[PDB]
Amino acid sequence: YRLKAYYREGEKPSALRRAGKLPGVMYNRHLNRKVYVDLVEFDKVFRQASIHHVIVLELPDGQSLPTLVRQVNLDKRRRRPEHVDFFVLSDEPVEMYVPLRFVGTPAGVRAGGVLQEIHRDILVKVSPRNIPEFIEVDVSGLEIGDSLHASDLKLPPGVELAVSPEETIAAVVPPE
Amino acid sequence: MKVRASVKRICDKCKVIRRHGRVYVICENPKHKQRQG
Amino acid sequence: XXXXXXXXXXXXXXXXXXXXXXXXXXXXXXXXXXXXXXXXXXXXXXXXXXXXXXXXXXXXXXXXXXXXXXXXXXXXXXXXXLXXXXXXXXXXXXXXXXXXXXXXXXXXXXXXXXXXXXXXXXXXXXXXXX
Amino acid sequence: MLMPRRMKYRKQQRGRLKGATKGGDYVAFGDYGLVALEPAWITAQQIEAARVAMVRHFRRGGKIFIRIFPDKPYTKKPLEVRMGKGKGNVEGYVAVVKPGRVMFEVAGVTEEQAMEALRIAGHKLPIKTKIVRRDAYDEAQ
RNA sequence: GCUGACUGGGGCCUGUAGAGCACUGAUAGGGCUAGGGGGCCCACCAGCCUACCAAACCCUGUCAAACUCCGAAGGGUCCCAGGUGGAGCCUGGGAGUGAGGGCGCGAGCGAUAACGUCCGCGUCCGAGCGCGGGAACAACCGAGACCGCCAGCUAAGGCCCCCAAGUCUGGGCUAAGUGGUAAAGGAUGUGGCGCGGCGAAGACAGCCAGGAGGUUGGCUUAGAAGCAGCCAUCCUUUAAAGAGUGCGUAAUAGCUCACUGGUCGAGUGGCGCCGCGCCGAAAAUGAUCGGGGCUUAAGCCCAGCGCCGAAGCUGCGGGUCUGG
RNA sequence: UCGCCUCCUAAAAGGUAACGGAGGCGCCCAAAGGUCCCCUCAGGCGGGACGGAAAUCCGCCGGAGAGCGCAAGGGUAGAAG
RNA sequence: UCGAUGUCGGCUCGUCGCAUCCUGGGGCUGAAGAAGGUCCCAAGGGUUGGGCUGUUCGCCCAUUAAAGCGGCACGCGAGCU
Repeated sequence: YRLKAYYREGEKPSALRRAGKLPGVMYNRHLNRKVYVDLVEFDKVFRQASIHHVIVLELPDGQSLPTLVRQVNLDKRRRRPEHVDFFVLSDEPVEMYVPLRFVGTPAGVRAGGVLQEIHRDILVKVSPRNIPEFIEVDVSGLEIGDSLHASDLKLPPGVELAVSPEETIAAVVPPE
Repeated sequence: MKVRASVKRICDKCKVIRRHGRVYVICENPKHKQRQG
Repeated sequence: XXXXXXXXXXXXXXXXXXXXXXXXXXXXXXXXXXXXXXXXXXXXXXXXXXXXXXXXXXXXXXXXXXXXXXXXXXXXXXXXXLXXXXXXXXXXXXXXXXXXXXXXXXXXXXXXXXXXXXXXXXXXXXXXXX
Repeated sequence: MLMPRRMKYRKQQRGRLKGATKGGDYVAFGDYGLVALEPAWITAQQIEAARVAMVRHFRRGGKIFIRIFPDKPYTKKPLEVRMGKGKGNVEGYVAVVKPGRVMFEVAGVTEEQAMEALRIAGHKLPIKTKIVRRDAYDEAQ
């Protein structure tokens, strides 16, 4: 789970992209210095960690910096990333979205059964050092009626996260 | 099926071969003889 | 390259698991001389002295990994592999000596053996047969 | 059919189709999906037009979303009537759609299907379109 | 008598493109719950709760000429500067002109039709049908023609011929006369990229060989051998084999098959990008890219040197009108 | 249809078109005017005999969504109410 | 184009065009033969007489292989009615 970024100096952003590289920016309370990486080298990674794991960098500086996207400007049209951003990880608890993965087979399936996963990630605070990956859900009792949400889930020791707790996390609607 | 502006594969034994300067399609049952037009 | 390590690695725990392993070559054999060459080599054995028409390219390694040789003379074509695990190696090699000499097969359609760890020849498939 | 229930003006000057999309560009819901490439007006009828075909290809299957919405009033003058003399009344509705505009998206529908679906689903539509799943659609963190 | 157009910097006016839902509305799906029918139940009617319609609440998603918490680029205006030009200010005598057009861009009408039409910015024709280029052609590109020369260099557009000037030099694609002008939508047409699947423990092509057992299970208002139809959803004799993609039968027998021994013994199949070309593709005297003709082009794409070519500009001479 | 007021159109100054898109005016008020002194909403959620789903009450949270003769719009409780 | 480009129909005389009505050809087919059905190639030559209506067109009668669709100022008035 590692990337090498090339120090952006401040040379036509258009260039980079219209080059073969993929510009970006890393930072945090202390820092904020324009950077860049290659397009491709990127995706392979993304498509795997995207933003639920932690990307470590190196740069020409043999400096490995632990991070994870705060966002990614996209392209509106002909979709394909534009800019990128990197949050230089500290030891201080931080706002990251835990990847969600529901387990078991839906009750209302034999019967009407088409599961809606509202938001399968989440605004969880925690020491970046200790970041569980996926969070165990359930369906061994999920019906077409309302459906589990908020804090009816497991909070791995150390995880406190910010929800409401309200946001219906998921549910099942009727087929066709 | 024979002459249409949308030639495709209808079944599995169909082969898209081209010739004379047009896409063609042959198969087991003539019931597929396709020919761009 | 997945089950190739599931099949070739399943070809030596039974290669290093015997005391009467042959591997002739069988050609022109119907669907009645095969369930008759093992229905006749498992009554004086049970579920151990099977009729294995194994692999030839999977024998230049299904034999050279647990570390061996003197094998570059016994399966250069469609070769089998008669591995005997239970019952004295004298009822599956006699019940193997008359299962190619009982339907009009020439007594030269086998390729030696490795019956207990000491190479084998062409006058020994007839020797440990009578 | 499909249209508001209310309006602040019945008749509305048509306008133009410039670049961008301003919105919707990502997933946010389904398991796979379609995306407009060319800009245009998509008529309600055309919307359900597919809508149906969809649910069709998959009898009692997955759950659909038609992230778009017509609500501009399509204007037509009377057959033959000539120029000037006031604006034709309504005829139907549309939904301006700037490229990269996701339109719908299935879910829980074996890809093979979700896809196949979103293929015909588009055949009703008057412009090319694109099939996708979930990628860089993650605006969480 | 230096204010003018235009330009810089200063200080502000403002609500368009966009984008966003905070106000006015439109919104697809979710969750939520003031409520009510209803039941346990007697009662000033407490409470428990509903495999029902739903106010609103927020969530997730977007929409807007007449919505804006938000707001550019621009434009305007005023101050200080630059700016000597057929710039301005001012007074007085005369005008003609008040049908407009085309093209680009911003918008209404129209059907995101029309050498249409109406308004804004700019251009041009008008009156620049004088020239060049554009096949011919007021308005598309060049460019502002006082007059002469048997002078020179370029602009646009060109460089094989008709017809002035490279059958010029490099490196790529094209195989249809595409170029020499129509779409959706289709396809093992080529050219350059991509990711996976697997092989010298000899894969896909190649051909002689095996395709077994439980076996043909049941629910039946005819019957289920893989071989109409559903649930359970694996074990046996194995080199390899299910209750088998099917040619092939009514249940079958079988030609054969996923799975495989292997003689063969080197790379090989199904999918995402871009260039570029094909089908789609029918109209009315006689054809056609202006024409003849073009195929490592006389095309197309990226380079490089160089000319041809105006009435524009120089050289030269003459005519002329304001200023000094 | 013909004069007039408001909004958009109208391309951030002004204005700017159509037999363009959408509403009004041809009145009123001796207090609805001068002025000086006083006072504060709309809603939402509880709480309340008649009581819708807003009457008039009581208690909180609520700066403007109420009102201002009338169309829309500008504006406005630090008052125009 | 109004200091004039004669305005339906017919008669006559034609020419053209394929999107083909015959006739020649082909493949499919739910094609056995026959007969058709639908699609392609293809105008070389054919594409009738009458009743009514000014009618073009229709609607009928009798045949036909077949009785096709259009353009030519919805051809054709210095050719005619």
